[PDB]
Amino acid sequence: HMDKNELVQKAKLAEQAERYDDMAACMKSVTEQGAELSNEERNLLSVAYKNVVGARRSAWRVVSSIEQKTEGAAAAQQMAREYREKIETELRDICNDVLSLLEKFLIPNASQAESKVFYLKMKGDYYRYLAEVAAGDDKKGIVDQSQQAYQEAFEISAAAMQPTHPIRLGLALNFSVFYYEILNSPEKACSLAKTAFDEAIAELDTLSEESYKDSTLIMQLLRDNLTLWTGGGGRRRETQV
Amino acid sequence: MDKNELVQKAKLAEQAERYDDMAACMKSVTEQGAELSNEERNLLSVAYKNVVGARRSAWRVVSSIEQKTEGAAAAQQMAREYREKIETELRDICNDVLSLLEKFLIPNASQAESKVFYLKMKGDYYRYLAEVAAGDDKKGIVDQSQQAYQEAFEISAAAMQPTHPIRLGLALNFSVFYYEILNSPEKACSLAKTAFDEAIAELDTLSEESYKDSTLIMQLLRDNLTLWTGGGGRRRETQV
Repeated sequence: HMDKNELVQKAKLAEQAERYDDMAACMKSVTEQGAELSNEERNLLSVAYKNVVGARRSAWRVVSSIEQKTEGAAAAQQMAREYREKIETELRDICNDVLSLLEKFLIPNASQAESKVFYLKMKGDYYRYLAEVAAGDDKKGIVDQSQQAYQEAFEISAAAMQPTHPIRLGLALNFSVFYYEILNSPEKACSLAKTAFDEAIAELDTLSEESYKDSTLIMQLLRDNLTLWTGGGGRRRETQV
Repeated sequence: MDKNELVQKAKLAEQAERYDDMAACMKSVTEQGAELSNEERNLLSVAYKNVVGARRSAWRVVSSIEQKTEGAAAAQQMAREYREKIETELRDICNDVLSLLEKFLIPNASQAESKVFYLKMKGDYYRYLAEVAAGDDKKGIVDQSQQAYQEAFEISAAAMQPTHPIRLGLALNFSVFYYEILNSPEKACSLAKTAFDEAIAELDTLSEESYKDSTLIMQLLRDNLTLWTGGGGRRRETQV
Protein backbone atom coordinates (compact mmCIF):
# COMPACT_ATOMS: atom_id res chain seq x y z
CA HIS A 1 0.00 0.00 0.00
CA MET A 2 1.32 3.41 -1.03
CA ASP A 3 1.72 6.14 1.55
CA LYS A 4 0.33 9.61 0.92
CA ASN A 5 3.44 11.04 -0.77
CA GLU A 6 3.65 8.16 -3.25
CA LEU A 7 -0.05 8.50 -4.08
CA VAL A 8 0.34 12.24 -4.70
CA GLN A 9 3.47 11.66 -6.81
CA LYS A 10 1.58 9.06 -8.82
CA ALA A 11 -1.44 11.35 -9.21
CA LYS A 12 0.88 14.00 -10.65
CA LEU A 13 2.40 11.45 -13.04
CA ALA A 14 -1.07 10.33 -14.09
CA GLU A 15 -2.07 13.97 -14.64
CA GLN A 16 0.87 14.64 -16.97
CA ALA A 17 0.03 11.41 -18.82
CA GLU A 18 -3.65 12.49 -19.08
CA ARG A 19 -4.65 9.26 -17.32
CA TYR A 20 -7.44 10.78 -15.28
CA ASP A 21 -8.98 7.54 -13.96
CA ASP A 22 -5.61 6.76 -12.36
CA MET A 23 -5.28 10.32 -11.08
CA ALA A 24 -8.71 10.23 -9.44
CA ALA A 25 -8.13 6.82 -7.85
CA CYS A 26 -4.88 8.06 -6.30
CA MET A 27 -6.51 11.20 -4.89
CA LYS A 28 -9.55 9.29 -3.61
CA SER A 29 -7.11 7.02 -1.76
CA VAL A 30 -5.38 10.09 -0.31
CA THR A 31 -8.74 11.54 0.73
CA GLU A 32 -9.93 8.41 2.52
CA GLN A 33 -6.79 8.33 4.67
CA GLY A 34 -8.70 10.91 6.73
CA ALA A 35 -6.23 13.79 6.91
CA GLU A 36 -7.30 17.19 5.66
CA LEU A 37 -6.19 17.71 2.08
CA SER A 38 -3.67 20.43 1.36
CA ASN A 39 -4.48 23.07 -1.26
CA GLU A 40 -2.52 21.19 -3.91
CA GLU A 41 -4.11 17.83 -3.04
CA ARG A 42 -7.54 19.48 -3.17
CA ASN A 43 -6.69 20.79 -6.64
CA LEU A 44 -5.41 17.39 -7.83
CA LEU A 45 -8.56 15.64 -6.58
CA SER A 46 -10.93 18.16 -8.16
CA VAL A 47 -9.03 18.38 -11.47
CA ALA A 48 -9.01 14.57 -11.71
CA TYR A 49 -12.74 14.07 -11.24
CA LYS A 50 -13.69 17.04 -13.43
CA ASN A 51 -11.84 15.38 -16.32
CA VAL A 52 -13.33 11.95 -15.52
CA VAL A 53 -16.89 13.27 -15.50
CA GLY A 54 -16.01 15.79 -18.22
CA ALA A 55 -15.48 13.05 -20.79
CA ARG A 56 -19.02 11.78 -20.18
CA ARG A 57 -20.59 15.25 -20.17
CA SER A 58 -19.08 16.05 -23.57
CA ALA A 59 -20.02 12.63 -24.95
CA TRP A 60 -23.53 13.02 -23.54
CA ARG A 61 -24.06 16.32 -25.33
CA VAL A 62 -22.79 14.83 -28.61
CA VAL A 63 -25.02 11.76 -28.47
CA SER A 64 -28.04 13.79 -27.30
CA SER A 65 -27.67 16.09 -30.31
CA ILE A 66 -27.48 13.08 -32.65
CA GLU A 67 -30.59 11.58 -30.97
CA GLN A 68 -32.47 14.88 -31.60
CA LYS A 69 -31.20 15.09 -35.21
CA THR A 70 -32.37 11.56 -36.14
CA GLU A 71 -36.04 11.88 -35.19
CA GLY A 72 -37.35 10.40 -38.47
CA ALA A 73 -35.14 7.27 -38.35
CA ALA A 74 -36.45 4.91 -35.67
CA ALA A 75 -33.43 2.58 -35.62
CA ALA A 76 -30.86 5.38 -35.61
CA GLN A 77 -32.70 7.38 -32.94
CA GLN A 78 -33.19 4.29 -30.77
CA MET A 79 -29.49 3.41 -31.01
CA ALA A 80 -28.55 6.96 -30.02
CA ARG A 81 -31.07 6.89 -27.14
CA GLU A 82 -29.68 3.64 -25.74
CA TYR A 83 -26.12 4.96 -26.07
CA ARG A 84 -27.04 8.20 -24.28
CA GLU A 85 -28.56 6.16 -21.44
CA LYS A 86 -25.35 4.14 -21.16
CA ILE A 87 -23.29 7.33 -20.92
CA GLU A 88 -25.75 8.77 -18.39
CA THR A 89 -25.27 5.76 -16.10
CA GLU A 90 -21.50 6.26 -16.21
CA LEU A 91 -21.97 9.95 -15.48
CA ARG A 92 -24.32 9.37 -12.54
CA ASP A 93 -21.99 6.74 -11.06
CA ILE A 94 -19.07 9.20 -11.17
CA CYS A 95 -21.16 11.97 -9.60
CA ASN A 96 -22.38 9.59 -6.89
CA ASP A 97 -18.77 8.52 -6.28
CA VAL A 98 -17.68 12.13 -5.75
CA LEU A 99 -20.77 13.08 -3.74
CA SER A 100 -20.22 10.09 -1.44
CA LEU A 101 -16.57 11.07 -0.93
CA LEU A 102 -17.58 14.65 -0.11
CA GLU A 103 -20.25 13.57 2.36
CA LYS A 104 -18.30 10.78 4.08
CA PHE A 105 -14.73 12.18 4.22
CA LEU A 106 -14.16 15.70 2.88
CA ILE A 107 -16.96 17.86 4.29
CA PRO A 108 -17.09 16.35 7.83
CA ASN A 109 -13.34 16.85 8.37
CA ALA A 110 -13.03 20.29 6.75
CA SER A 111 -11.87 22.29 9.76
CA GLN A 112 -11.22 25.56 7.91
CA ALA A 113 -13.75 27.79 6.17
CA GLU A 114 -11.72 27.79 2.94
CA SER A 115 -11.79 24.02 2.52
CA LYS A 116 -15.44 23.69 3.57
CA VAL A 117 -16.46 26.28 0.97
CA PHE A 118 -14.41 24.38 -1.62
CA TYR A 119 -16.14 21.07 -0.87
CA LEU A 120 -19.63 22.59 -0.66
CA LYS A 121 -19.04 24.22 -4.06
CA MET A 122 -17.88 20.83 -5.33
CA LYS A 123 -21.06 19.25 -3.96
CA GLY A 124 -23.02 21.95 -5.78
CA ASP A 125 -21.09 21.23 -8.99
CA TYR A 126 -21.69 17.48 -8.99
CA TYR A 127 -25.39 17.79 -8.20
CA ARG A 128 -25.47 20.30 -11.05
CA TYR A 129 -23.90 17.69 -13.34
CA LEU A 130 -26.64 15.29 -12.21
CA ALA A 131 -29.22 17.98 -12.94
CA GLU A 132 -27.88 18.37 -16.50
CA VAL A 133 -29.06 14.83 -17.32
CA ALA A 134 -31.88 14.32 -14.80
CA ALA A 135 -35.17 13.98 -16.64
CA GLY A 136 -37.47 11.91 -14.43
CA ASP A 137 -39.10 12.32 -11.04
CA ASP A 138 -35.80 13.01 -9.25
CA LYS A 139 -34.79 16.20 -11.11
CA LYS A 140 -36.54 18.55 -8.66
CA GLY A 141 -34.76 17.10 -5.63
CA ILE A 142 -31.38 17.13 -7.38
CA VAL A 143 -31.73 20.76 -8.50
CA ASP A 144 -32.60 21.74 -4.92
CA GLN A 145 -29.62 19.76 -3.54
CA SER A 146 -27.36 21.70 -5.90
CA GLN A 147 -28.73 25.09 -4.84
CA GLN A 148 -28.61 24.17 -1.13
CA ALA A 149 -24.93 23.22 -1.36
CA TYR A 150 -23.99 26.31 -3.37
CA GLN A 151 -25.91 28.50 -0.93
CA GLU A 152 -24.28 26.94 2.13
CA ALA A 153 -20.91 27.59 0.47
CA PHE A 154 -21.99 31.18 -0.24
CA GLU A 155 -22.98 31.67 3.40
CA ILE A 156 -19.65 30.53 4.85
CA SER A 157 -17.49 32.39 2.32
CA ALA A 158 -19.49 35.64 2.55
CA ALA A 159 -18.58 35.73 6.26
CA ALA A 160 -15.07 34.22 6.29
CA MET A 161 -13.39 35.08 2.97
CA GLN A 162 -12.52 38.27 1.11
CA PRO A 163 -14.45 38.83 -2.15
CA THR A 164 -11.15 38.52 -4.08
CA HIS A 165 -10.62 34.97 -2.82
CA PRO A 166 -10.43 32.63 -5.86
CA ILE A 167 -12.62 30.04 -4.14
CA ARG A 168 -15.32 32.64 -3.50
CA LEU A 169 -15.00 33.92 -7.06
CA GLY A 170 -15.14 30.39 -8.47
CA LEU A 171 -18.23 29.68 -6.38
CA ALA A 172 -19.91 32.78 -7.78
CA LEU A 173 -19.04 31.76 -11.34
CA ASN A 174 -20.48 28.25 -11.07
CA PHE A 175 -23.49 29.28 -8.94
CA SER A 176 -24.25 31.92 -11.59
CA VAL A 177 -24.08 29.23 -14.30
CA PHE A 178 -26.44 27.08 -12.18
CA TYR A 179 -29.00 29.91 -12.26
CA TYR A 180 -28.51 30.49 -15.98
CA GLU A 181 -28.63 26.88 -17.33
CA ILE A 182 -30.35 24.77 -14.67
CA LEU A 183 -32.91 27.26 -13.36
CA ASN A 184 -33.25 29.17 -16.67
CA SER A 185 -32.96 32.41 -14.69
CA PRO A 186 -30.63 34.71 -16.65
CA GLU A 187 -31.34 37.92 -14.72
CA LYS A 188 -30.36 36.31 -11.41
CA ALA A 189 -27.37 34.61 -13.03
CA CYS A 190 -26.04 37.97 -14.24
CA SER A 191 -26.61 39.92 -11.03
CA LEU A 192 -24.86 37.19 -9.01
CA ALA A 193 -21.81 37.28 -11.30
CA LYS A 194 -21.81 41.08 -11.48
CA THR A 195 -22.00 41.46 -7.69
CA ALA A 196 -19.06 39.12 -7.07
CA PHE A 197 -17.02 40.88 -9.76
CA ASP A 198 -17.79 44.38 -8.48
CA GLU A 199 -17.05 43.36 -4.88
CA ALA A 200 -13.69 41.90 -5.95
CA ILE A 201 -12.63 44.76 -8.24
CA ALA A 202 -12.94 47.14 -5.27
CA GLU A 203 -10.20 45.26 -3.38
CA LEU A 204 -8.22 43.72 -6.25
CA ASP A 205 -5.61 46.51 -6.19
CA THR A 206 -4.61 45.65 -2.60
CA LEU A 207 -3.36 42.12 -3.34
CA SER A 208 0.16 40.86 -3.84
CA GLU A 209 1.04 40.22 -7.49
CA GLU A 210 0.69 36.44 -7.09
CA SER A 211 -2.72 36.63 -5.37
CA TYR A 212 -3.81 39.30 -7.87
CA LYS A 213 -2.91 36.97 -10.75
CA ASP A 214 -5.03 34.21 -9.17
CA SER A 215 -8.04 36.47 -8.57
CA THR A 216 -7.94 38.11 -12.00
CA LEU A 217 -8.01 34.75 -13.80
CA ILE A 218 -11.39 33.92 -12.25
CA MET A 219 -12.68 37.48 -12.66
CA GLN A 220 -11.97 37.12 -16.38
CA LEU A 221 -14.34 34.13 -16.48
CA LEU A 222 -17.09 36.08 -14.71
CA ARG A 223 -16.64 38.89 -17.24
CA ASP A 224 -16.70 36.48 -20.20
CA ASN A 225 -19.97 34.91 -19.01
CA LEU A 226 -21.60 38.30 -18.41
CA THR A 227 -20.65 39.45 -21.91
CA LEU A 228 -21.87 36.18 -23.43
CA TRP A 229 -25.24 36.41 -21.67
CA THR A 230 -25.92 40.11 -22.14
CA GLY A 231 -24.66 40.54 -25.71
CA GLY A 232 -23.73 43.83 -27.32
CA GLY A 233 -26.34 45.73 -25.34
CA GLY A 234 -26.39 45.88 -21.57
CA ARG A 235 -22.60 46.06 -21.28
CA ARG A 236 -21.21 49.48 -22.15
CA ARG A 237 -17.71 49.57 -23.66
CA GLU A 238 -15.04 50.88 -21.33
CA THR A 239 -12.85 53.99 -21.48
CA GLN A 240 -10.17 55.19 -19.06
CA VAL A 241 -9.53 58.54 -17.39
CA MET B 1 -25.82 -8.53 -33.17
CA ASP B 2 -25.71 -7.87 -36.96
CA LYS B 3 -22.71 -6.39 -38.75
CA ASN B 4 -24.53 -3.24 -39.86
CA GLU B 5 -25.80 -2.40 -36.37
CA LEU B 6 -22.31 -2.78 -34.89
CA VAL B 7 -20.85 -0.51 -37.56
CA GLN B 8 -23.42 2.18 -36.76
CA LYS B 9 -22.56 1.91 -33.05
CA ALA B 10 -18.85 2.24 -33.86
CA LYS B 11 -19.53 5.44 -35.81
CA LEU B 12 -21.59 6.81 -32.93
CA ALA B 13 -18.76 5.95 -30.51
CA GLU B 14 -16.31 7.74 -32.82
CA GLN B 15 -18.39 10.92 -32.71
CA ALA B 16 -18.51 10.70 -28.90
CA GLU B 17 -14.71 10.09 -28.86
CA ARG B 18 -15.35 6.83 -26.99
CA TYR B 19 -12.67 4.79 -28.75
CA ASP B 20 -12.80 1.77 -26.44
CA ASP B 21 -16.45 1.31 -27.43
CA MET B 22 -15.54 1.97 -31.06
CA ALA B 23 -12.74 -0.61 -30.97
CA ALA B 24 -14.96 -3.19 -29.26
CA CYS B 25 -17.65 -2.79 -31.94
CA MET B 26 -15.20 -3.28 -34.81
CA LYS B 27 -13.48 -6.21 -33.10
CA SER B 28 -16.86 -7.96 -32.95
CA VAL B 29 -17.42 -7.17 -36.64
CA THR B 30 -14.01 -8.65 -37.49
CA GLU B 31 -14.73 -11.77 -35.43
CA GLN B 32 -17.76 -12.60 -37.57
CA GLY B 33 -15.22 -13.86 -40.09
CA ALA B 34 -16.27 -11.99 -43.23
CA GLU B 35 -13.87 -9.74 -45.11
CA LEU B 36 -14.24 -6.14 -43.95
CA SER B 37 -15.39 -3.41 -46.29
CA ASN B 38 -13.15 -0.38 -46.81
CA GLU B 39 -15.29 1.65 -44.40
CA GLU B 40 -15.19 -1.13 -41.79
CA ARG B 41 -11.43 -1.50 -42.20
CA ASN B 42 -10.89 2.23 -41.60
CA LEU B 43 -13.14 2.30 -38.52
CA LEU B 44 -11.22 -0.63 -37.06
CA SER B 45 -7.79 0.91 -37.66
CA VAL B 46 -8.84 4.41 -36.50
CA ALA B 47 -10.31 2.95 -33.31
CA TYR B 48 -7.26 0.88 -32.36
CA LYS B 49 -4.79 3.63 -33.33
CA ASN B 50 -6.55 5.86 -30.79
CA VAL B 51 -6.72 3.13 -28.13
CA VAL B 52 -3.04 2.21 -28.45
CA GLY B 53 -2.11 5.86 -29.01
CA ALA B 54 -3.29 6.88 -25.55
CA ARG B 55 -0.78 4.45 -24.01
CA ARG B 56 2.01 5.38 -26.43
CA SER B 57 1.70 9.04 -25.49
CA ALA B 58 1.39 8.27 -21.77
CA TRP B 59 4.42 5.96 -21.95
CA ARG B 60 6.53 8.68 -23.57
CA VAL B 61 5.42 11.25 -21.00
CA VAL B 62 6.27 8.97 -18.06
CA SER B 63 9.57 7.87 -19.62
CA SER B 64 10.58 11.49 -20.17
CA ILE B 65 9.75 12.39 -16.57
CA GLU B 66 11.52 9.30 -15.22
CA GLN B 67 14.65 10.23 -17.18
CA LYS B 68 14.66 13.77 -15.74
CA THR B 69 14.38 12.90 -12.02
CA GLU B 70 17.74 12.30 -10.38
CA GLY B 71 17.35 13.60 -6.82
CA ALA B 72 15.12 10.80 -5.54
CA ALA B 73 15.11 7.01 -5.74
CA ALA B 74 11.81 5.77 -4.31
CA ALA B 75 10.03 8.25 -6.57
CA GLN B 76 12.16 6.90 -9.43
CA GLN B 77 10.92 3.38 -8.66
CA MET B 78 7.31 4.59 -8.55
CA ALA B 79 7.68 6.24 -12.00
CA ARG B 80 9.19 3.00 -13.40
CA GLU B 81 6.37 0.85 -11.97
CA TYR B 82 3.79 3.25 -13.45
CA ARG B 83 5.51 3.00 -16.84
CA GLU B 84 5.49 -0.80 -16.60
CA LYS B 85 1.73 -0.68 -15.96
CA ILE B 86 1.22 1.42 -19.10
CA GLU B 87 3.58 -0.93 -20.98
CA THR B 88 1.44 -3.92 -20.05
CA GLU B 89 -1.73 -2.22 -21.35
CA LEU B 90 0.12 -1.27 -24.55
CA ARG B 91 1.35 -4.82 -25.17
CA ASP B 92 -2.13 -6.26 -24.55
CA ILE B 93 -3.63 -3.84 -27.09
CA CYS B 94 -0.96 -4.69 -29.67
CA ASN B 95 -1.37 -8.43 -29.06
CA ASP B 96 -5.12 -8.03 -29.51
CA VAL B 97 -4.74 -6.29 -32.89
CA LEU B 98 -2.03 -8.69 -34.05
CA SER B 99 -4.30 -11.65 -33.26
CA LEU B 100 -7.13 -10.16 -35.33
CA LEU B 101 -4.66 -9.63 -38.18
CA GLU B 102 -3.34 -13.21 -38.05
CA LYS B 103 -6.70 -14.94 -37.63
CA PHE B 104 -9.07 -12.81 -39.73
CA LEU B 105 -7.70 -9.78 -41.54
CA ILE B 106 -4.62 -11.06 -43.38
CA PRO B 107 -6.15 -14.46 -44.37
CA ASN B 108 -9.41 -12.96 -45.70
CA ALA B 109 -7.71 -10.20 -47.73
CA SER B 110 -8.69 -11.02 -51.31
CA GLN B 111 -7.24 -7.99 -53.13
CA ALA B 112 -3.71 -6.62 -53.22
CA GLU B 113 -4.49 -3.27 -51.61
CA SER B 114 -6.20 -4.95 -48.63
CA LYS B 115 -3.28 -7.32 -48.03
CA VAL B 116 -0.87 -4.38 -48.12
CA PHE B 117 -3.08 -2.47 -45.67
CA TYR B 118 -3.11 -5.31 -43.14
CA LEU B 119 0.55 -6.25 -43.59
CA LYS B 120 1.37 -2.58 -42.99
CA MET B 121 -0.84 -2.66 -39.88
CA LYS B 122 1.01 -5.75 -38.65
CA GLY B 123 4.27 -3.88 -39.19
CA ASP B 124 2.87 -0.86 -37.33
CA TYR B 125 1.83 -2.82 -34.26
CA TYR B 126 5.07 -4.78 -34.01
CA ARG B 127 6.70 -1.36 -34.32
CA TYR B 128 4.68 -0.13 -31.34
CA LEU B 129 5.90 -3.19 -29.43
CA ALA B 130 9.46 -2.40 -30.55
CA GLU B 131 9.15 1.13 -29.12
CA VAL B 132 8.96 -0.35 -25.59
CA ALA B 133 10.80 -3.67 -25.90
CA ALA B 134 14.26 -4.36 -24.50
CA GLY B 135 16.99 -6.96 -24.81
CA ASP B 136 16.66 -10.29 -26.60
CA ASP B 137 12.89 -9.78 -26.78
CA LYS B 138 13.38 -6.67 -28.93
CA LYS B 139 15.30 -8.41 -31.73
CA GLY B 140 12.50 -10.81 -32.61
CA ILE B 141 9.89 -8.06 -32.46
CA VAL B 142 11.90 -5.76 -34.74
CA ASP B 143 12.37 -8.64 -37.19
CA GLN B 144 8.61 -9.27 -37.16
CA SER B 145 7.93 -5.60 -37.93
CA GLN B 146 10.48 -5.53 -40.75
CA GLN B 147 9.23 -8.76 -42.36
CA ALA B 148 5.63 -7.51 -42.43
CA TYR B 149 6.60 -4.11 -43.87
CA GLN B 150 8.87 -5.77 -46.43
CA GLU B 151 6.18 -8.16 -47.67
CA ALA B 152 3.70 -5.28 -47.90
CA PHE B 153 6.34 -3.24 -49.76
CA GLU B 154 7.03 -5.96 -52.33
CA ILE B 155 3.33 -6.56 -53.03
CA SER B 156 2.62 -2.84 -53.41
CA ALA B 157 5.62 -2.17 -55.67
CA ALA B 158 4.29 -4.88 -57.99
CA ALA B 159 0.52 -4.40 -57.84
CA MET B 160 -0.46 -0.86 -56.73
CA GLN B 161 -0.09 2.57 -58.29
CA PRO B 162 2.55 4.84 -56.72
CA THR B 163 -0.20 7.40 -55.91
CA HIS B 164 -2.32 4.91 -53.98
CA PRO B 165 -2.73 6.29 -50.41
CA ILE B 166 -2.09 2.82 -48.96
CA ARG B 167 1.22 2.47 -50.80
CA LEU B 168 2.26 6.00 -49.80
CA GLY B 169 1.24 5.40 -46.17
CA LEU B 170 3.25 2.17 -46.17
CA ALA B 171 6.29 4.10 -47.41
CA LEU B 172 5.77 6.74 -44.70
CA ASN B 173 5.58 4.27 -41.81
CA PHE B 174 8.25 1.89 -43.16
CA SER B 175 10.52 4.94 -43.49
CA VAL B 176 9.87 5.94 -39.85
CA PHE B 177 10.63 2.32 -38.89
CA TYR B 178 14.02 2.60 -40.63
CA TYR B 179 14.77 5.99 -39.08
CA GLU B 180 13.64 5.35 -35.52
CA ILE B 181 13.74 1.59 -34.91
CA LEU B 182 16.71 0.57 -37.09
CA ASN B 183 18.71 3.83 -36.74
CA SER B 184 19.11 3.99 -40.53
CA PRO B 185 18.36 7.62 -41.42
CA GLU B 186 19.70 7.66 -44.99
CA LYS B 187 17.66 4.59 -45.97
CA ALA B 188 14.63 6.14 -44.24
CA CYS B 189 15.13 9.31 -46.28
CA SER B 190 15.71 7.45 -49.55
CA LEU B 191 12.55 5.38 -49.02
CA ALA B 192 10.48 8.49 -48.29
CA LYS B 193 11.97 10.44 -51.20
CA THR B 194 11.53 7.59 -53.71
CA ALA B 195 7.87 7.04 -52.82
CA PHE B 196 7.23 10.79 -53.04
CA ASP B 197 9.02 11.04 -56.40
CA GLU B 198 7.34 7.96 -57.88
CA ALA B 199 3.91 9.44 -57.07
CA ILE B 200 4.66 12.85 -58.64
CA ALA B 201 4.75 11.45 -62.17
CA GLU B 202 1.07 10.38 -62.14
CA LEU B 203 -0.64 13.03 -59.99
CA ASP B 204 -1.83 14.72 -63.19
CA THR B 205 -4.08 11.77 -64.06
CA LEU B 206 -5.98 11.72 -60.76
CA SER B 207 -9.45 12.94 -59.92
CA GLU B 208 -9.65 15.90 -57.51
CA GLU B 209 -10.55 13.56 -54.66
CA SER B 210 -7.68 11.15 -55.40
CA TYR B 211 -5.24 14.02 -55.93
CA LYS B 212 -6.07 15.29 -52.45
CA ASP B 213 -5.93 11.78 -50.90
CA SER B 214 -2.47 11.16 -52.38
CA THR B 215 -0.93 14.59 -51.77
CA LEU B 216 -2.06 14.67 -48.13
CA ILE B 217 0.21 11.66 -47.51
CA MET B 218 2.97 12.99 -49.78
CA GLN B 219 3.02 16.07 -47.54
CA LEU B 220 3.68 13.82 -44.54
CA LEU B 221 6.63 12.27 -46.38
CA ARG B 222 7.95 15.76 -47.15
CA ASP B 223 7.39 16.79 -43.51
CA ASN B 224 9.55 13.90 -42.28
CA LEU B 225 12.24 14.62 -44.88
CA THR B 226 12.37 18.31 -43.92
CA LEU B 227 12.58 17.28 -40.25
CA TRP B 228 15.27 14.65 -40.83
CA THR B 229 17.49 16.59 -43.22
CA GLY B 230 17.30 19.69 -41.00
CA GLY B 231 17.30 23.35 -41.96
CA GLY B 232 21.03 23.70 -42.45
CA GLY B 233 21.46 27.06 -44.12
CA ARG B 234 17.75 27.46 -44.83
CA ARG B 235 16.48 31.04 -44.70
CA ARG B 236 12.96 31.36 -43.30
CA GLU B 237 10.26 31.91 -45.89
CA THR B 238 7.87 34.80 -46.50
CA GLN B 239 5.13 35.02 -49.13
CA VAL B 240 4.32 37.81 -51.59
